[PDB]
Amino acid sequence: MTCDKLPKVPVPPLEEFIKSNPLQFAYVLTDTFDCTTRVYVQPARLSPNQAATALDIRGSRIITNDFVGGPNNSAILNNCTTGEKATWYFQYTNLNTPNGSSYCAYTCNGEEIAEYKCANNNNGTDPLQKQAVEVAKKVPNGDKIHYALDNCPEHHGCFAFY
Amino acid sequence: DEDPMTCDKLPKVPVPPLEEFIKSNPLQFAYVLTDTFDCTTRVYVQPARLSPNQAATALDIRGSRIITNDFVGGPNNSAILNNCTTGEKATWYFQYTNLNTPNGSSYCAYTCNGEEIAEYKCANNNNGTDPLQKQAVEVAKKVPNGDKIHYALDNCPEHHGCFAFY
Amino acid sequence: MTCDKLPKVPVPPLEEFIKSNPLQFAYVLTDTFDCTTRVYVQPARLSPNQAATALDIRGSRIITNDFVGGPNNSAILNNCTTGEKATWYFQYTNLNTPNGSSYCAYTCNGEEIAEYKCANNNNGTDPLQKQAVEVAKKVPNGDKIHYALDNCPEHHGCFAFY
Amino acid sequence: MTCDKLPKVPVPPLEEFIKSNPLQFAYVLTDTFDCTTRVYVQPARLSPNQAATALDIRGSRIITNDFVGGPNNSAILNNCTTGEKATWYFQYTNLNTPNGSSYCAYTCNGEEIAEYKCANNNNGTDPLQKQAVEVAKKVPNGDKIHYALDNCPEHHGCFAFY
Ligand SMILES: [Cl-]
Ligand SMILES: [Cl-]
Ligand SMILES: [Cl-]
Ligand SMILES: [Cl-]
Repeated sequence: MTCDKLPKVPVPPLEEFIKSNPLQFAYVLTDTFDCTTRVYVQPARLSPNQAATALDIRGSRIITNDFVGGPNNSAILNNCTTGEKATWYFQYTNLNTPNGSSYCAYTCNGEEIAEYKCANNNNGTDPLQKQAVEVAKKVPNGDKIHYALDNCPEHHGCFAFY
Repeated sequence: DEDPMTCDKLPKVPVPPLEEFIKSNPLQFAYVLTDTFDCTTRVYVQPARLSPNQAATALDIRGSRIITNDFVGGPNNSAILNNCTTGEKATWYFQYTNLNTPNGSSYCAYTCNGEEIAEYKCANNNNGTDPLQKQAVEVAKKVPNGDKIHYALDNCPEHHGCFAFY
Repeated sequence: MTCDKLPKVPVPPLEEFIKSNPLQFAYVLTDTFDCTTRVYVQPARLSPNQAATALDIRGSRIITNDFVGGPNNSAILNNCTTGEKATWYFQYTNLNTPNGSSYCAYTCNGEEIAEYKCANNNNGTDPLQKQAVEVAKKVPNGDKIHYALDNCPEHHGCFAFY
Repeated sequence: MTCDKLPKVPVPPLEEFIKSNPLQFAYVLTDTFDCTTRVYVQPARLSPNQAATALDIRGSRIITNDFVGGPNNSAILNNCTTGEKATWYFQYTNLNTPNGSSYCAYTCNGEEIAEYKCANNNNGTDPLQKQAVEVAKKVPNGDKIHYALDNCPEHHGCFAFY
């Protein structure tokens, strides 16, 4: 299995992502996305380009990426701080079941996986997420994929932020 | 016919359903009290599915930094906030809300330290064109400590391809 | 004519200010000092620095700034809520004439005027006041200078406060 | 001893009050007057009734009452925001001694005390002030009279305002 050959399921409607908010990243590749909460945002009313925004929140720090649909079931991201672009895909999505939401998404460096994010709001109980991670961590560079929530900062009264 | 004179006497409109706020996402703060909230984008978040207390969350986003406060409804049309980093509480109210009109959304909210105003946030997604917002800001300025309320969106940092984040 | 080149008359002795109390601001730059009564206060008996205090009173709101003499006929202000300093000067003073008191004072942001206050206790009849306002209105930012006493709140039996 | 029988010393000339400015309230009855600085103002030049004004300043909030002399060594107050009147008296005054100023004033609800204000600019060292407070605390409702200056807000570089 190589990164270019991973499943590319259709990007669900944006409202399906918003109704999942907030999510946590159970498995990620790089350290950057440990202990992280995901919130999706609709394009602003006056947005010229109507891009959505993904928020990756880690304590008092935040990474932001606008995204739009692209070819081959892709999401095309723009880093709001750097203007760097990336092409992402969904390995699967399972949003808004009666047991909540999960998905796994990725971006490729050719055959190797550059970044991986599996999010949920059900504490990792979706059987699809288990299968998906097992598959992804056998692609080249997928050895780096790890459980992301092990030893996270203590909270001060909020459930999904710290 | 006279404007309220102290913070404790400001108007307290019913808190709209959360959905009305989420559908306004994202907003910008046009007027704030402390300069912590200059150049800031607001995003509202529903309670997590597994949340024990069903608190919503307000995100105050300024570049690569974020301030987070959980909130729930309280009596007298209050929102009770819990700072997620410190655990400090505050009782907030809405001076007015005007969400999802044909010209977009605006509101102004505040929290008092007795008769003074401790914090003030006026948000919108229509570049400050709601006439309610103009008159609300004038009123709030006149209460004790309200002279610090200022326009919050001058000279904000340049963007790298996103409209509402930087 | 720019703000840095406006006149700087000697700050009168504090007693002359206190004898003028209370004043109203007839012309100001920002909206903050609309419908406002000025009262000057001597340093507290126990004050270590012996700063005087200017009180700006608008209904139930009070803004307070300690001040002392500085170089070049300046008054150095300390906002009592924030510890922020500002350097002020008098364009002119005309205190305790047989027709009462007036003055115009200002603070600069380099060449533009950041704030302007013209006070009196004679309903704006001092001819010096008219000429000072006409000059200040011509400095950069001075177009915002405006008459400050239109449509002020109704009173409940006191003359200078509401 | 009831409120109606408390001493009524002559109201000193206004200039004595102004020379005492600013004062702090060390003892009060209602907690409105905690952490409060008092400033006296002469009548506005143009005022038709020539009423003086008492300012009660607590941080950024100000209460204002015009006042004139009435019979039996009374001062008749007019709340500038609500138009409400009240007859006040001085239990004693001791202004502008070589150890500074102190006074205690009150207003009655028949035989009970409705409000009490003991002011000074010397941190409570006037022996008259101790005796006066003792006496007032024993009239009906005087049990509410408390020390007004515990745990007041921290300052930002001004001595008498915050
Ligand atoms: Cl993702
Ligand atoms: Cl808010
Ligand atoms: Cl001034
Ligand atoms: Cl008094």
